[PDB]
Amino acid sequence: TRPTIRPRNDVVHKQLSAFGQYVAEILPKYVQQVQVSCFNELEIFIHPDGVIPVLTFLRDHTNAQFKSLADLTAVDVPTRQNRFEIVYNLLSLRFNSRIRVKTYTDELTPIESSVTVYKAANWYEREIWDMFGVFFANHPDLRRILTDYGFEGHPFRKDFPLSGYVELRYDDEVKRVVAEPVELAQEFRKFDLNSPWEAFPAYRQPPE
Amino acid sequence: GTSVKPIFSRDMNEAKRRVRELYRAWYREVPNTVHLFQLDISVKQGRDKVREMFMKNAHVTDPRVVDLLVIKGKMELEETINVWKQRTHIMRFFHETEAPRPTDFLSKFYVGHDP
Amino acid sequence: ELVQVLRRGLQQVSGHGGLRGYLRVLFRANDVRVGTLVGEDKYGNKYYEDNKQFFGRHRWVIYTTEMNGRDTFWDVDGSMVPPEWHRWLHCMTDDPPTTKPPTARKYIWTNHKFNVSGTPQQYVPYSTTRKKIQEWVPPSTPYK
Amino acid sequence: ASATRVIQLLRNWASGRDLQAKLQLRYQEISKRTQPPPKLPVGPSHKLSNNYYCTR
Amino acid sequence: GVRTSPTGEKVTHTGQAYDDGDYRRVRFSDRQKEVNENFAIDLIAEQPVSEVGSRVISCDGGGGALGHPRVYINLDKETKTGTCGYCGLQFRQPHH
Amino acid sequence: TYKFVNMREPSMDMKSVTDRAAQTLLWTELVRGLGMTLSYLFREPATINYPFEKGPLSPRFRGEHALRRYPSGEERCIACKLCEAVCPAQAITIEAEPRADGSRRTTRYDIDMTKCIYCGFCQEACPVDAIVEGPNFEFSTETHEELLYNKEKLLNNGDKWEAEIAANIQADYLYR
Amino acid sequence: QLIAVDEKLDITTLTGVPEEHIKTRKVRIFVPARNNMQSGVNNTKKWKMEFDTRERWENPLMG
Amino acid sequence: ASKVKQDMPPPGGYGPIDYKRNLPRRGLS
Amino acid sequence: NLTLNFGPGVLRLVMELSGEMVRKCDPHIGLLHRGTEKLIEYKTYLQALPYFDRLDYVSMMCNEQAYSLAVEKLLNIQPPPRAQWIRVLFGEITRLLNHIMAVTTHALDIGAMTPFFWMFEEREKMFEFYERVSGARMHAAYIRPGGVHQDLPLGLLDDIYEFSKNFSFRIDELEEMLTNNRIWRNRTVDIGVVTAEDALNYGFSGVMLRGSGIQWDLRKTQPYDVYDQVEFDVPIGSRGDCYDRYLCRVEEMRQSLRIISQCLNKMPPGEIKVDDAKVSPPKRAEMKTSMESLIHHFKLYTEGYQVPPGATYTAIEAPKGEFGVYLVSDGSSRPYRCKIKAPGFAHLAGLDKMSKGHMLADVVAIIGTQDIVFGEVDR
Amino acid sequence: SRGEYVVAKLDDLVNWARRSSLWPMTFGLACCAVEMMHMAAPRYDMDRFGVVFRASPRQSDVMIVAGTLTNKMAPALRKVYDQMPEPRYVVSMGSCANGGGYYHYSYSVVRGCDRIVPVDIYVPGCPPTAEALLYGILQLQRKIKREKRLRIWYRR
Amino acid sequence: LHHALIPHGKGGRSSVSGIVATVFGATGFLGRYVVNHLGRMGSQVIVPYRCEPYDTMHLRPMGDLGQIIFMEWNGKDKDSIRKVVEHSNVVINLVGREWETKNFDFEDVFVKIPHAIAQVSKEAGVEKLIHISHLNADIKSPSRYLRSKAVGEKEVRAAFPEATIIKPSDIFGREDRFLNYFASMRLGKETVKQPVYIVDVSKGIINAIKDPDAKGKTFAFVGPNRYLLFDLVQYIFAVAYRPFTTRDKVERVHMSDMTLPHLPGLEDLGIQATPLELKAIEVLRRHRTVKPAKTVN
Ligand SMILES: CCCCCCCCCCCCCCCCC[C@@H](O)O[C@H](CO[C@H](O)CCCCCCCCCCCCCCC)COP(=O)(O)OCC[N+](C)(C)C
Ligand SMILES: NC(=O)C1=CN([C@@H]2O[C@H](COP(=O)(O)OP(=O)(O)OC[C@H]3O[C@@H](n4cnc5c(N)ncnc54)[C@H](OP(=O)(O)O)[C@@H]3O)[C@@H](O)[C@H]2O)C=CC1
Ligand code: SF4
Ligand code: SF4
Ligand code: SF4
Ligand SMILES: [Zn+2]
Repeated sequence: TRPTIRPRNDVVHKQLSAFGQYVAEILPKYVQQVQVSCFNELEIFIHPDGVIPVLTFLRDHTNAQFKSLADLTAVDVPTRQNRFEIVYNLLSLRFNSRIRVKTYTDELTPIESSVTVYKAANWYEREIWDMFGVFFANHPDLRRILTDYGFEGHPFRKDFPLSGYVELRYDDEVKRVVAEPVELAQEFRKFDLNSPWEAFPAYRQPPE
Repeated sequence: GTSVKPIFSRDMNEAKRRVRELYRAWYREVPNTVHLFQLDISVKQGRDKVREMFMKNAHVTDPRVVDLLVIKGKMELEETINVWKQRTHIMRFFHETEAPRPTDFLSKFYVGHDP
Repeated sequence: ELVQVLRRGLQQVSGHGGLRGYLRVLFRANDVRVGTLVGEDKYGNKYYEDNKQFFGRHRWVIYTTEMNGRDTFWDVDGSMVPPEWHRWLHCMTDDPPTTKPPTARKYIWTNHKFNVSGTPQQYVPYSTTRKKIQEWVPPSTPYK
Repeated sequence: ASATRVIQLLRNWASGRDLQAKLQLRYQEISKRTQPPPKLPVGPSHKLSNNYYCTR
Repeated sequence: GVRTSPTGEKVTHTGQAYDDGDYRRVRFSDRQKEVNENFAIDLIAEQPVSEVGSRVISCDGGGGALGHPRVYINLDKETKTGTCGYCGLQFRQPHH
Repeated sequence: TYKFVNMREPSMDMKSVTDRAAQTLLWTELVRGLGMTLSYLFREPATINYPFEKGPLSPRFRGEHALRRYPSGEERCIACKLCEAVCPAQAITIEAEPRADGSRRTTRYDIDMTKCIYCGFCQEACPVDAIVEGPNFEFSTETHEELLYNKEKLLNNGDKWEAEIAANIQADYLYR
Repeated sequence: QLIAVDEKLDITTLTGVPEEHIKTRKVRIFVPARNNMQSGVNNTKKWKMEFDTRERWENPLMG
Repeated sequence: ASKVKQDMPPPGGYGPIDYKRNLPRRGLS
Repeated sequence: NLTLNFGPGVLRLVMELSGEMVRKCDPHIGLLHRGTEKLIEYKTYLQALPYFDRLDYVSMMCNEQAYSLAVEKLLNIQPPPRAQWIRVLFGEITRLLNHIMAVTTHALDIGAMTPFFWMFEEREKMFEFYERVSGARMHAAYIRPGGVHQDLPLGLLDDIYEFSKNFSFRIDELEEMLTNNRIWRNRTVDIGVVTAEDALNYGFSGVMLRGSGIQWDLRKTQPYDVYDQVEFDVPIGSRGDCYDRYLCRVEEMRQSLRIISQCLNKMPPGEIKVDDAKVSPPKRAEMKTSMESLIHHFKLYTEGYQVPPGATYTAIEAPKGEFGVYLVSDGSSRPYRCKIKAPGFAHLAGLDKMSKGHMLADVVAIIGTQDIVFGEVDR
Repeated sequence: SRGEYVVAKLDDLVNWARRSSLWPMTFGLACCAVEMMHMAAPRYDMDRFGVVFRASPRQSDVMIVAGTLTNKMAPALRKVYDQMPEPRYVVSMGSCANGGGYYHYSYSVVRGCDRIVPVDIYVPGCPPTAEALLYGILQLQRKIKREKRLRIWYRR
Repeated sequence: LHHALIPHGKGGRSSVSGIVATVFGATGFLGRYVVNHLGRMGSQVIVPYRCEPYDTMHLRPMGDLGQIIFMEWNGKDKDSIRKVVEHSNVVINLVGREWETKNFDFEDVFVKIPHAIAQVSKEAGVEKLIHISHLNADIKSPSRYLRSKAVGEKEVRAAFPEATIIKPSDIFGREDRFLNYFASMRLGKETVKQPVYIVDVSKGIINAIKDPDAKGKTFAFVGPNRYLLFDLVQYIFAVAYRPFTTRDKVERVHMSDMTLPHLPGLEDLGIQATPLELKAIEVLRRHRTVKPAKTVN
């Protein structure tokens, strides 16, 4: 290619594919899919029941030993029956490699807490609960970490309005800060930026 | 079918048991909250507010929704007891500064287009 | 040594027009340094430079005592500098407007105004558009 | 710096180094605030031929 | 070309001025109303029409890269003059 | 390559022990710190005499927003609404219609300076150099309302600062 | 280990939405129509949910 | 005609930059 | 056992004390939660860029660089060499700024207030560099997902070199005031000791890992822009306490000076942004002359570039630790999801364990050595 | 009259004393606090104007809101303002504190600190430069110079 | 109805209520509550002040941007009153003072200023005027305060025939003089008081503005319960946990509150008057470091 195009690395791609096959072979009970992206990132899709086993294997196995939990978050996709996907990003210092583990859940199914595998997950799961309403079972102390006390709703859900439902001000009659329904002096301007004439033919979907 | 993974309660009876435990804890806590936050409301009206908040969700027939509501209420009680809230958070349950919105058709017709 | 610094101090006293001017500049600017006069401003400001001072102190302005409508003997502020001397004074350029003047336009303000907040000439915001919906005007003649 | 020699030696002895070698206040050693115009060359895709976008 | 409304307020270049019964005039009491004194329409009306002996000419607003995108104006029609859609300058062929 | 910051083992001979004891009892390092403070006491401070002296600035620096116009006197803005589209804070409100002469001009051009982030995206999106962010930064206000700029205020700002704005644009336009 | 409960899903009491923004709203489920100004059809591929339009008024300041 | 002109280091490069720690020993046994 | 609340950067901190000992330390955050991640979903990528300036607002261009790298990886493009060298130079300048702020604030909280002024003069000089290169002192928004916004002014490199030849003496003065002072050592030595395994399991990164003897640095193990073309040393601690982290930060300042020297001496020619007008906007003259350039400028500043669908996690060696972005694209010009990973989040989560069996005055030292800025913690 | 001249001089003396020693208590909420510290740095030396560094709330004269005010943080700021002695002023610094700024359409951000406390001076910028904040402080000094309390008391 | 004055929104901070109110005496005790109630529903409030602005600073956050306007004035000049009431459709008179000064005695405050305000509002075309007098105001009162109140009420009715007269009785509240005056003493059995809550009076004024048929009516704003002064002071001291103004105010507190059965009250404006027991603790908590008093009805 040309100097404006990002170069490819086939060696890392092959290594990640081989390790994904290795992990999938060792844990056929939970692994549902393994993917390697064109920019050399390895993703492992697992059943929700296997969060603790898969993470423990990836942390403790001699050939994996992913000793660091880089990040843990959730993504909201309203069109799926299982609304939320849980994403674990792990780093292995021994082999200088990164791995990603994805699972799924809905509003009412709890996900097992992984604080026994990684101590870092304590605040990440609290943040996930605060922003998406995903409950984590056997958490040491699950509670809101980011929103105000008494805040209702989970703002990071797609159907949560951007400006929320209530706003704060100081009232002189009651000599305290009160909450009232939001009322914008200027409404947020919604922009329709998506253009027709589809851009990337490689991602075209079947017309069903 | 329709088999789902439990959160805390397998059926409705133990879900209602947890509901009653949470109600007992809130009822016990109301006088201490009234005294400690120096609220101008009475204990009777605080317990009435607790009862009203519990009754807003009386229509729920799903044990998972019920025990998630119990979990949320227990977080609310933990915030109240540990004095993580201030007086404004407690008083936000009463909407003292909001002008009442009439319910009848004529009032809504007069005020604006909002049904 | 000590005699040199004392002599420079006395020279600073003498270079401000005597004790009167020395005290005037001392109480107006809290500084008694003497520098070459770069140029004169039309509102009365005076601009000096001294390349032997460190960067930031090598250019300064002695504000006028009377701009458009107020006595600025004590009440001075940075918005009193016109744009060309503003560009020179903030070291955005190495050239004073005296040597090379700004381009002349018919719409450029001839008289610079300072910050007018908290003053009857303050800016008061308003909508600049016209009415969008026109009401119907009933006739003046009774129907029956 | 317009510091007398006695004060220079006093501060040098107090800190224990040579301070005039490395001063923390800028002087005439800095660049001019007025600079000549630049040219800013173009990138590799500024060719008049053999430059189809489908190849880059 | 600033005009004065019958109420007394200056009419801005957008033509707006609060009506006699408008309560919003109270915001200008004890204060002033900002009106820009230079009306662009009049100022561009004062510009003389350029005489060019070419059928099609280009305008970029002057200053090269400091103006507007370069556009080409046709001057075949003799009833009117060619006007730049960006700058407002007028051009015309030397009739007669 | 890596370095060790705290991997020094003190000597245990009598001379080094006596040196450390003398340091402990006679407070040598504290005297060193006092000497450093004394050395700083006798140098010229870095303070400038504001407002008579000003901090150095550059042509690129973004100040208060202004609406410019052509040398003929007509405003450069053609109501393309690209600055309004690019504004990350939605601080720009624009309304337009054909003028009495048929020109494409704005009737409303509002900038909320209490919503603006002073990023300068609007001036780099403008195709006719109509909206710029001028060098003025001393425009503090006593009320919230006077920081809600309309078209008249921005045109007045442009007419007020045009000389310096044009000089800065001339200085910087070859880098853009 | 499984409840096997027969009841339609309902999460209104958990979303935190106010009471009058649940019962009085009317969402519209539709595939957006093609913008007839253009011939592209890439904006008519997915389904959209939008809410009913409510009152918009002019701010006394800034309009 | 006009050649390329942009911000570049001077020919031969810049002089060395001191970065190592310098805490001298004054002297008293 | 009494419970007390240190109310309101801005932090609410709930403790229970048994005399002088700290028994439990429960930090309460969210006082600076502005909903940045939800706001990003309503912006284009260029529109969402300035949020990263405000995330970790002591290291602005480092967050800019991390976001730009994530977007470049998703777009499958690369910046030109000169852009990469500028990025690394300004990242090292940003590291110097951040370490100055961290060390001087940590000293100020303990009670040493003079190096704060001493090094904030240098901070002001570096802010002048920022303003000259971008027009803004702090919230710069200079590093873009295609390179950098503008080329350097014609005299910036010489002034950077002039600044860099005098900074080592300032570091030396800071070390004379702090390094061998017995009060500073008594305040810092053996305070907040964390083991390597505990640091790894608690999600620590950066100095919090290197002070415990873990040999890890993202610029060395996973280099991103040109960091494989520069030479520097990684300071490694030996005791895992506040003193070792202080020494490590000072050594990183010296190594940043080294990298800045190398970057100044090896700045290449060429363009500053990817020569692809469907991603990076064209020049003003091209936009005002060519039809394609005007069309591309219009579309890039109204709609923005579309990013091919995919998800990536991109991390860099920020001055405070590993700063990462989990970016999800749905194929449009607006990011679908943007999760922001801040090392301060994990460090504040580990503050409770780090403060077991310590005085009330030691928690301030632990907070200072953790380098906590709540903009990135709360987001 | 004699009293009318005496009250004028006494007002002038009190105003000079109050504006010549302004002791600020700063809410360093967000990154405007960095520019606030840069105003206390040696280049500008806010101390040299009589404006001390980091005064206590119990003996503070002016409040500087430097950063985004969230809904979680508003009651604490209101309480701290309520604890200030009566001759108190508030300076709003930065776009976030002025009107919400780049977080204006957020579910958790107060759209301007003036919803919670009255504001005397608004300093625009994101962030305002330390020099701009100094200009705002001097404008507040001029505003304090402009007030006249004993004249009003004598005329009432 | 002047389209710009057509109400819009849902009655909140940024809504439009169609009310442009000029509130004279808005810098006092009742003025802050009146302005707060006007501004919470989105009305344009003109605040005329003779005092230093710093003392009006607390009224600024009571409304949205641009909805509260401050203008200097003085009661001896009709031009200032005119320029303040040009564009308002509601004028509220809250000017009063409990003592006499060397520049203003009771006559200027309670007769001359209200008459000038009413005349100027009538000449300016103001739709509604609400004037505040006292419940115990009458021509033959021993105190000059109530005599001036009665004369001013008569002159206001003469100048503005469609003015709404409101006669409260010993308003109590946080900044209210009445609760505070009694608790700061740290006689009785023959004088009777019927105090009224401040929020009740403010809401009554707002509802009278809203009420279309309350144009030329006179209202008497009184509390639910009627107390003997000795028992009321004993209750005040009990709530405050304490052991149990030259000539005019002592006379006023020594005389019993009148009864006006024919005058409409707060119940006709759709307001339930709040008992003193519910707000006494709120008012008197700050005077510290349960057996409500008996009432006669
Ligand atoms: C012996 C009995 C003592 C009784 C108590 C007395 C208390 C001490 C008072 C004596 C000290 C006098 C105060 C000195 C004030 C003068 C300051 C003057 O120079 O300021 C300038 C002059 O401003 C005013 O004109 C001065 C007003 C000062 C008061 C006027 C007369 C006061 C005397 C009345 C005393 C009677 C006391 C009665 C009770 C005992 C304006 O400067 P400013 O704007 O700030 O700063 C701008 C910064 N610049 C200059 C760099 C641009
Ligand atoms: N117990 C009570 O409070 C009840 C009050 N009364 C009447 O109700 C009205 C409001 O009472 P309240 O708020 O408690 O009294 P306040 O003292 O609290 O307020 C009086 C108001 O009138 C203004 N004012 C007073 N005198 C003048 C003047 N000469 N010129 C211009 N403005 C002046 C004040 O301004 P400034 O701050 O400058 O002095 C102030 O805004 C008054 O008319 C009062 O007489 C009715 C029954 C009892
Ligand atoms: S500078 Fe940025 S935030 Fe401000 S108006 Fe321009 S685009 Fe909008
Ligand atoms: S200012 Fe420029 S970008 Fe904005 S609408 Fe006008 S011409 Fe377009
Ligand atoms: S106002 Fe601007 S600079 Fe200040 S904290 Fe907010 S975003 Fe940052
Ligand atoms: Zn043209």
